[PDB]
Amino acid sequence: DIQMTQSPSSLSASVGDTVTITCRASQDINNHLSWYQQKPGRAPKALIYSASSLETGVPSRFSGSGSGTDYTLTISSLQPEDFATYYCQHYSTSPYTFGRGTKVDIK
Amino acid sequence: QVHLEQSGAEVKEPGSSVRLSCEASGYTFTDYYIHWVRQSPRQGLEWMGWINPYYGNTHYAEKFQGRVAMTRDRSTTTAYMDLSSLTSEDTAVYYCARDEGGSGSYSYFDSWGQGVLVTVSS
Amino acid sequence: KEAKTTLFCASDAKAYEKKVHNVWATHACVPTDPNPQEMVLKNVTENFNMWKNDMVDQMHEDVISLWDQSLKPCVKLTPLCVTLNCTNATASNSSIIEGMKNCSFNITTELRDKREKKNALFYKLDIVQLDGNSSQYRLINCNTSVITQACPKVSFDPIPIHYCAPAGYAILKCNNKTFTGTGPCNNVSTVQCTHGIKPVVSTQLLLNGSLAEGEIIIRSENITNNVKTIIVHLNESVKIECTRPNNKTRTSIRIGPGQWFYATGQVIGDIREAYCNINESKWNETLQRVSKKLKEYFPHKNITFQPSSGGDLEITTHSFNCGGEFFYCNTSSLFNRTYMANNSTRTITIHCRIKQIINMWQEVGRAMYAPPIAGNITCISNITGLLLTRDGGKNNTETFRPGGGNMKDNWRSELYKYKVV
Ligand SMILES: *[C@@H]1O[C@H](CO)[C@@H](O)[C@H](O)[C@H]1NC(C)=O
Repeated sequence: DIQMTQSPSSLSASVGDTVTITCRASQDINNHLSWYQQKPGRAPKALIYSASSLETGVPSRFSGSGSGTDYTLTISSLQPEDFATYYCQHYSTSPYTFGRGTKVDIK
Repeated sequence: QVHLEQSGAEVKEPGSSVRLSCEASGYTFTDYYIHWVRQSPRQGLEWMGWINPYYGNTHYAEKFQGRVAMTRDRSTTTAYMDLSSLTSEDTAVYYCARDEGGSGSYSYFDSWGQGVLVTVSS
Repeated sequence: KEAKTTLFCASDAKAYEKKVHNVWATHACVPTDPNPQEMVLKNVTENFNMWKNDMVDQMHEDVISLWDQSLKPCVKLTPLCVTLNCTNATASNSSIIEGMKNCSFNITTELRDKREKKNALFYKLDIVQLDGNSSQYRLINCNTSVITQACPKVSFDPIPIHYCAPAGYAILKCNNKTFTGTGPCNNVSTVQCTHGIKPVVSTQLLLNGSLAEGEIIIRSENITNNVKTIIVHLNESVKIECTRPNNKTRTSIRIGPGQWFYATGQVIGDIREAYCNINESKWNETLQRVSKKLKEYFPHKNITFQPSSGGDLEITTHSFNCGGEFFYCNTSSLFNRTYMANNSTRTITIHCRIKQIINMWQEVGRAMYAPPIAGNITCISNITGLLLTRDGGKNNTETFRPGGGNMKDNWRSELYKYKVV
C-alpha cells in the first residue's frame, strides 16, 4: 500500500500573495501525481496533473513542482475563489489512496 | 461538453444491498473508463474500483472485495454499482468519475457527477 | 499540415462471381484503382501519436455500419422469440440434457395452423432458463435487441480493403519499422493508398495479420505515462488450427412470407466440442522472446502472465469466426507462465465452445443469427500479434493479461502508421 502525508490542515494566507502547499509520499510514485480543489457542496475538479502540465480553462496561478517522494504547489497572487481545500492523489499503481486535505483560511 | 448524471437515493437497512446508477453524455461512452470514489467525514477518499464500459472486466479493491458488484449497460450508457452487506460506517456520499487516456495510459480523472448521499439505518 | 477529414474505401480487381450484391457492396462501386506506387521523402520528423490519431474511428464506424447495413434487406427473425418447451428425454450423449435436443415450440407456420409442435436443436449457453420451472426456456438475445437471420448471400471473407485519400490530401507511413508510433520518426515512405487491411474481428489475439521486420517489437504510449494497452507484434508467425469434427443436419422452418429460416437438425458422427492445436516449441520460444524483450521496458522487477478475469464471454475467451461460425476458445492455460528477473513436437490442445446467436454490436440496433453449416470444419491461420494489458501490484511482479477491451485496439495495430495532412 502507498501512504501519503501533507502539510498541516490550516495554512495562513492573504489575498494576492503566495501560498506554498506540499505533500509527501512514502514510495516511488514517479510523476504519476495530480491535485484536486475541493469546495464544500460541490464535486471537486482537477487543476494540475503530472506535476507540470495544466488542464484547459485552469489558469497559470497553480504551479506544480517536485520529484520523488515530495511534491509542491505554489499559488502566486491568488483570488478569493481559491479559499477551498486541496487534495493530492497519486496514480503510480495498485488501489489508489488520497490525501487528508488542507484548507486555506483567512486569519 | 461531457456530463455525468446520477440521481438521488434514500435510506436502506444493514445487511442489505443498495443500487447506484450513473449515466454519461457528450463523449462516446465506450472509449474511457468509469471510476467510483467515496467521500465521508472521519475517512479519506477511499478508492472503490473501476469498470470498463465496453467489456465486462472490472477491477476492485482488496478492502471491498465481495461486498461490491459492477455492471455496464451500453444500451442506456449507464454504470451500475451494488454495495452489499452494509455497515454503519458506510453512511457517505458517492461519486462517479470519467477517466482519461482511454485504452492508453490512464492518469487522472477529471469529469465528476453531482454525488449522492447514502445512509444505512436499521 | 494535419487536418480532420473523411476518407473513402477501395478494393482490388477481384470481383464477386456469385454476384452477392449485399456483400459485393464492399467492392460493388468502390474503384479498384490497383496502381499502388511508392515514393521516398527526406527532412521530415514529427511527434506521431497512434493513440490520438484520426482514422481509427473512421475505420470502426464504417466497419460497424457495413455490418449493420449488410442485414437490412435480409429476413427479420422477430416472430421466433416465443416460449420454448424443451424436454431432453433421450440422450445420445450425456451433455445434451440441458436444453439442447428436441427443443419444441408452438409455432404458427406458413400453412395457417396456429399450434404446430416444431422442434429444433440449440446450444445451452445460447438459451436461458425463464423465471419459473425448468420446462421452459428463452432466447438470450431477444430480451435485449431484435434478432435477425443472416442470408446466404452475406457469406463473408476478409477482403484486403484499401484506403485512398481524396484530392488535396496526402498520407504518410514512416519507414522506420522500429518506430513505436509515439514520438519523432524519420525518413518517410509516401504513398497514396496503404497496403491491405483485412477487417477481421478478434479478441486477445491477431490472426491473418501482418508480420514484423525481423525481430519482435513492443508498441504503446510513451513509457513516461502508465501504459495499459500494449500491442505486441511478432516476426515469427505461428500456425494455429481450429476444428470441429461433426457433420450437421440443416432443416428448414418457414417463418417469413415466401422465405426460409434454417435451423439445426441432428448431429452426424461422434460428437465433441471444437478444439485447437498450438505447437509447443514455437509457443514457448515466442513467449520467451516476448519476455526477454519486454524486460528492457521494465528493467527492475519480475513480469508474469495471467488469464483474464470475468465479466462477460468475450474477455474470458479467444473469440473469432471461421466458416460463418463463431468460436470461443478457453485459452486460460496459454498464459500461466511466470518468469525470473536479474521445430514442432508435443503439441498443446485447447477446448473451444461454439456459438450460433451473437449479440454482435450496436445495442442501439439489431443483432445476428448465424445459420448452421454441414461437414467437419477445419480453419487454419497464422497468429501475428498479442493484445496483453498491464497491471501492477504492491509486490515486485508486474502482471499482464490478454485483453485490450476495445475493437479499436484491433484496428490500431495495423493503422498506427498513417495520419492525414
Ligand atoms: C478455462 O478452463 C479453466 C480450467 O479449469 C477454467 O477454470 C476456466 O473457467 C475456463 N474459462 C472459460 C472462459 O471457459
